[PDB]
Amino acid sequence: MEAYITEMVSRERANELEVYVYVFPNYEGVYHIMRAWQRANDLPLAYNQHTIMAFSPVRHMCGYTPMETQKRHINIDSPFERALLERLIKNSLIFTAERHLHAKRVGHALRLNQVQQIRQVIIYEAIELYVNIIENRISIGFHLTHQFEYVYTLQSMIEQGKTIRPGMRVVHSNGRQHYTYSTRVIHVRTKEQRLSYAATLLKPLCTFETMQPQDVLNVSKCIKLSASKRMKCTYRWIQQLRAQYRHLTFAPNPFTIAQNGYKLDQLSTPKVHFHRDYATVVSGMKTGKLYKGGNIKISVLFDEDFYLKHHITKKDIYQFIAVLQKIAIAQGVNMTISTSTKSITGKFTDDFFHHFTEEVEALQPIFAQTTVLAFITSTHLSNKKTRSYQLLKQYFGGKWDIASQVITEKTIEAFQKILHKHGLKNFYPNDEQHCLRVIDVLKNESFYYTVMNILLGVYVKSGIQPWILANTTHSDCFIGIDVSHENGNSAAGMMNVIGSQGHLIQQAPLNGILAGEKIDDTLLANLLKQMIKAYHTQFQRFPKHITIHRDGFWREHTALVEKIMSHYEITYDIVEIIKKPNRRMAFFNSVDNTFSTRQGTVYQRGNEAFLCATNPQQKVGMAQPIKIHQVTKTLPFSHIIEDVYNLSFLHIHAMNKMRLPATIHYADLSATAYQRGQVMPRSGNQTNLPFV
DNA sequence: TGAGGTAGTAGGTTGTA
DNA sequence: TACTACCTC
DNA sequence: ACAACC
Ligand SMILES: [Mn+2]
Ligand SMILES: [Mn+2]
Ligand SMILES: [Mn+2]
Repeated sequence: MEAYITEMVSRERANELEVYVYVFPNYEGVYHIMRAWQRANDLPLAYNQHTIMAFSPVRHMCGYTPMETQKRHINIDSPFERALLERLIKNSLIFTAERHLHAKRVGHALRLNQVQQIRQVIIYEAIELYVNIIENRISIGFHLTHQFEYVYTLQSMIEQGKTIRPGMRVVHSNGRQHYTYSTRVIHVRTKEQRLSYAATLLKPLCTFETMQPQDVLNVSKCIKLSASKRMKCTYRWIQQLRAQYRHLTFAPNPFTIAQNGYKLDQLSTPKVHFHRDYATVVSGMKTGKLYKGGNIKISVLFDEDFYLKHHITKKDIYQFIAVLQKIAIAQGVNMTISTSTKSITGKFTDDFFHHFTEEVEALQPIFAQTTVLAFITSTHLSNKKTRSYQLLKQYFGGKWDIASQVITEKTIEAFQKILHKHGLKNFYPNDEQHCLRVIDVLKNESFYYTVMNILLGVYVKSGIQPWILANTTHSDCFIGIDVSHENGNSAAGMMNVIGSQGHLIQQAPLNGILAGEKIDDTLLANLLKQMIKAYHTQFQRFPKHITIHRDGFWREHTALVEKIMSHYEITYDIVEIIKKPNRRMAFFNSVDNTFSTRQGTVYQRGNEAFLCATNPQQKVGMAQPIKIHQVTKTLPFSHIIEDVYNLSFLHIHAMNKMRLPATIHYADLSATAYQRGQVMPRSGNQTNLPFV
């Protein structure tokens, strides 16, 4: 089974290419000159600032006189010339595709051909091409995708009855770029600026939000392809394009990693520690005790809409809570229902949810020092007049710092449907020999994952660590850093993982609200110092090595990190982790002519790597790789990749496996929760994951 | 909002000898 | 970044 | 204005 990558490398070196350079006397530069020359000459071109490069001499110059004309090679030491050559190569490839393959440069990709006609919806195939220069080598990477469009214009709505709403979403496509806003006049508006059209070019926007039902079910099946179909469709078109290109030459089979310079490494799943060593997380959860148990006080918030709008009684809620309790304690966690929620009977009605802002602040002393189990209906959580979820989370997190887990009516409806199927409606509150039977019949259903995710959320919101890593890692400390953007505001998500096995997963007790996307020196210094102090408190000794995991590209001051770290004589490393690298990985089996994917596979070339961390099903899609980049030199790169892979098995908030490591996956949530004002700092030395 | 996966859509900011 | 849809456990 | 992440 060969290992394939969605890239190729040329035989010609970067400096072995003969090009023409034109130099003319603001980054717009000579864009108009480019446009004039290419409309008059029918040639692939490119510019950069004030310099134009082409593969062939330009004859019709439209009365333009450059300063210097040269026919030379590229200078590798100049990034400017490398960028210009990459642009020229990309333009040449697009030119060849457009002429010889009937491809349209629509949006950011190349529209190729329509594959499905799903009841007045067209799905096209599109491809994205990327050209890079990696140490005198020219690499071309590509990525297949899809596009949506309706076959009917607003003129069709003008005729054949029915009208158009004033706030309707319409897109006008000129071929290269599209704007989103009887031959009647139209008044579309992309912004405060007003615009008008002929109502015969504008078409409705095709998005999953605006699609009618019984169409999303079919358009989704055509974009979620198997690995084999996706890779074969990519490679067939790439070979067809290569059959026409002449500027570069490639091997007959350039899609293997051997022809690209990558190395193959296979990683193995770790072991987790509940009370002994377990092969998998789910087995330990099913038949094991937690790593660090304790006591939880739980309070119940119940709304009357479960009874007025549905056939759900408070006794059903308390029997569900009793079942949840019986599932616990068997794992070593003791939960007790607080009795303080007894003088507010019937307080949560529709008027309460309509006047939440004014009726709140009388509920602090009854829900204090507990974890709230919220049983609000979906409509009240989602309705724009009420917005129960936003207000609940905002108040309870950013005002009183009380954890809360929300359960809607669909979960209880499914639980009662399971009970109906098994025909078991005995009293599950204060009556044993029935909760045990309910638990036994639950283990054979898929609702076990739901109830266990609910319990794990409650646990990590209360301060219980369910499991750790059985084996040690190559680094002591870990830090995850992320920044979120909403409405011109920014917030930073920062996490602490203390210990080699992840003995303590926690967030930094720092204020994440920042002005302008700039993590200042004071914040970074405070984060590093608090990480060191927390590790020293936990282990009575200073750490040896600290790893920094960054989401996206590292833009912070790298000199401050070394200045802080050399003071304490502690080594460090900085790693950039890129989700969505726009590449794909697969194994080709020539016996069956099929592509497959194996979790834990590493492609490494230099200080950059690709990692496979998921095993999605055939109808879910294809695994997305992760790009890992090392900025420092302290540790071997293989150890860093191993740490990144092993740290993603610490998804202590859910049974289902996540793709990214714990640091970044939780820093993202922390930043998002700080953006919406749903969390406030808390000082302590226990597990704290209020966002979950 | 039980949780996670993957795959479409539209905008926003960084940095560029 | 943000949103939406589906499937899986 | 192109490019890469958001
Ligand atoms: Mn980010
Ligand atoms: Mn994020
Ligand atoms: Mn949650």
